[PDB]
Amino acid sequence: MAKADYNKRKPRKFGKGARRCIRCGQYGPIIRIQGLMLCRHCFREVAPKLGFRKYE
Amino acid sequence: MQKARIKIASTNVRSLDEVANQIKQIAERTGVRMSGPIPLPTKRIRITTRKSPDGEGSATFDRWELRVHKRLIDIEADERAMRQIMRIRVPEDVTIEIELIS
Amino acid sequence: MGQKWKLYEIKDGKVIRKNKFCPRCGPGVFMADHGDRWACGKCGYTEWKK
Amino acid sequence: FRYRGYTLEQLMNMSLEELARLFPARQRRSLKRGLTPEQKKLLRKIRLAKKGKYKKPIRTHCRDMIILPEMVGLTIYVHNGKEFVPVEIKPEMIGHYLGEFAPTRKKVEHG
Amino acid sequence: MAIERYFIREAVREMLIDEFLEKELRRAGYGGLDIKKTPLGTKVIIFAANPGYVIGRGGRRIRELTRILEKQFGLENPQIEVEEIKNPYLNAKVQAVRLAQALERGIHFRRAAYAALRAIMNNGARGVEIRLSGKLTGERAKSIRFYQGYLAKVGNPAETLVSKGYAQALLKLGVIGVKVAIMPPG
Amino acid sequence: MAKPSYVKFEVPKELAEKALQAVEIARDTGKIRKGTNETTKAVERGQAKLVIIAEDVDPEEIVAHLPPLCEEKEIPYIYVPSKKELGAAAGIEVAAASVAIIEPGKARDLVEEIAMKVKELMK
RNA sequence: AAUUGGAUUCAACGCCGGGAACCUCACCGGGGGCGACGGCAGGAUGAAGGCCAGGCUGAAGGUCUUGCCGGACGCGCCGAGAGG
Repeated sequence: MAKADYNKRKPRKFGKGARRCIRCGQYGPIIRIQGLMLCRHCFREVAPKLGFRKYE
Repeated sequence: MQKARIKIASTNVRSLDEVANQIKQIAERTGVRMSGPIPLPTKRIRITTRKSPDGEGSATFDRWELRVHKRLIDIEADERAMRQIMRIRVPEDVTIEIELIS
Repeated sequence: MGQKWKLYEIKDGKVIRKNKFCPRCGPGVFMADHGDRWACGKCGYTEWKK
Repeated sequence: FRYRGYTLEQLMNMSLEELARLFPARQRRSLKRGLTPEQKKLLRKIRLAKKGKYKKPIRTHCRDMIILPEMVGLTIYVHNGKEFVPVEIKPEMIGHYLGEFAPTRKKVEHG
Repeated sequence: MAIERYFIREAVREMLIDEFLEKELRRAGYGGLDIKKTPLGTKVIIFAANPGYVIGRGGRRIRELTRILEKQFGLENPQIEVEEIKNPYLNAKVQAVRLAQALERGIHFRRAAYAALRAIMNNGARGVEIRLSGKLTGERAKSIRFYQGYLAKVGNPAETLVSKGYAQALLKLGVIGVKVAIMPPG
Repeated sequence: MAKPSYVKFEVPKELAEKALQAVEIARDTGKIRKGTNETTKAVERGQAKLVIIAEDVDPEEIVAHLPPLCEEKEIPYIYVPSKKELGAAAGIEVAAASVAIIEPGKARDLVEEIAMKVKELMK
């Protein structure tokens, strides 16, 4: 038949479902918001190139 | 003349000190009176994180350091005597801020 | 698609337009004349008969 | 005081503002801030039923509406999640939620 | 925002461009990206064993790389430069990507291991390791460990001194993980 | 327009190609009409110079009145033997069972030659 | 009605969950709906997209009755995609 567009159109103003990462594309899995939105799992793989240091 | 503040921070130790030292050496001799390169704090940033992606058994937990250090420099020179001193190469990776007041 | 849509009437050496032309916007936009309720054509507007 | 409020009729004529001083903190808020674009199509179907154009049996997913004095009388069909469970609305139902009266679980014994 | 966040913003900027360019420039032979960041036009320095692939097959790839750089960033005039890596055999991440292609190709395990070991030891490697975790063409989870000379020590002045290159060499029956850990003289 | 049964004058295979190509420059420089319901208005007011009409329109509603009316307006008509052969010709790569060139633009040396040669023979 | 799933002795049970009112969300109930690229037959004799108004929908021209515009190309299957 005929119908108008959809790409989702519901409220998602805030919460976890609001967020997605810039590496594994998730809502519920982790989003470290410091201007580095990724999951905890990516974070570990990425950091030595970031310049974070393992040492306590 | 115009009292300028060079506020210079860097993410690593070796990169910040070489620029601070070089800035106090080249400026020393010309039409500049310069107050010494003062170290302010390290706003050490702690990210404290869960290693294991299972979150299972014992999970060993990474401590993260991001240390950002800030040297500050007052200087009495022109806006032209300022660019002459801002010629320098500068590590990647070194933020140099300039406020200008009389 | 949906044929047939030849709703413009024919004179002998002229044409005439069956449907109504809108009075909210200017000419160039025809009315789905329901008899009391006018739809719009360019975009889709709830208009009542004047 | 039998019948909740001053009298069933005088709270249909006080609607906007004057009801508020009587109501809970929670019912006030949702009237005062307003309700969603599905709550605007439910103000046509209570109005088709009291008078005029052929009345629909009013159905709703509204479980966040708090019962007003004008809506007392209609038989309201509140979707429990599977099916529509009826509620004949009374004047003792002024000041309670609409999602209270219809169920949120099937009602049986535990064991 | 502040001092703290911006540095992390920049470093996040490094990853999004280093992740894509690796995966593309496996034909070239990817080894790094020296990223010079300015308000005029972001100047990325792509590191390849070979510059003749990165340019492309007639200008296409260098323009393609100029064109996807405008989409990610807000510097719409990003330059491209190709610097050679001076020893690609001293670089492990090159040897990982180079080994991955050869296992993609189907050449046998210990053979595809021997050559690799031999080309980088000739180059000047105090010591070298290749590990290959994977199916190993059956259905048991066993790695094969190819070993010569010194290796990564203890602590962290371990991992800084050595090189380390990782690459998923795809197959059509499964997968094989390609780890190559090089120890340069130092 | 026309049918596959109306053959009143000849349309050579050399004069129908020049009229597929003097209608293609007509859309990419000037103005063109296309879709038969908008064309059934452009020959009749007097906005068309040379009509060109494809031979496959049926049902008849805009096909019984337009062979005797177009000889009374002083306008010549010319045949394409298909809707997909007048469509590609129209300017575009999609059908057009009728067209009305309002304004020759860069087709002007070719649309005065084909409109006297068809009017000479029979409109 | 569904109480999403996985985890299970140490080493599953403040575990994946570093954030479940909608969102999340994968479950249930109800209303509504996209299928690339090729082949095949169809085309502009006007939309594939939009839309009053009732009649229907918990709402959405969504659906029917009903009447119509802006400018111009897409079903049904058959290999075979994107998505999960």
